[PDB]
Amino acid sequence: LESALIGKPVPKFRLESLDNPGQFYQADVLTQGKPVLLNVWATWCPTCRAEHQYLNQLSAQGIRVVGMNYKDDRQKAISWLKELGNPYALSLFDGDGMLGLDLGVYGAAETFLIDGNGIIRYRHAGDLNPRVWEEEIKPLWEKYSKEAA
Repeated sequence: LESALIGKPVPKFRLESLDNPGQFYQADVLTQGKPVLLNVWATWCPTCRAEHQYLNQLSAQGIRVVGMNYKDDRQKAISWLKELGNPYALSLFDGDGMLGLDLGVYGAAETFLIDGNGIIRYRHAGDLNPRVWEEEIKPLWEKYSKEAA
């Protein structure tokens, strides 16, 4: 559904890396100077596995994706990435769902488009498929990719 975060900066946070125990990241990691997709997922989310293959494809095309493991189990999450492939430039462990709370997600299966300056530009509640990418996100991704080049 709608998001009140459109046009606003990413919420402050300090989360641990999923595959790098003890390494912590903050909102600055989402200000890469280039647009980035923030994908919320979990091993218990059916739509998440479905869309995973498509994420691998976009990632292989240069689309920068940051993964946010939501209220999940690190081992299952890591095992999941080792089996299906890892498309994420970085993986954050939102074990308590605190970042998810500030982001206002309705659950797993959610993607946010963030511009080079860390501003949330779009929120898609649902699985990411070619239709959604083509018609709804791609046009924005291209705009902010150019307005950063």
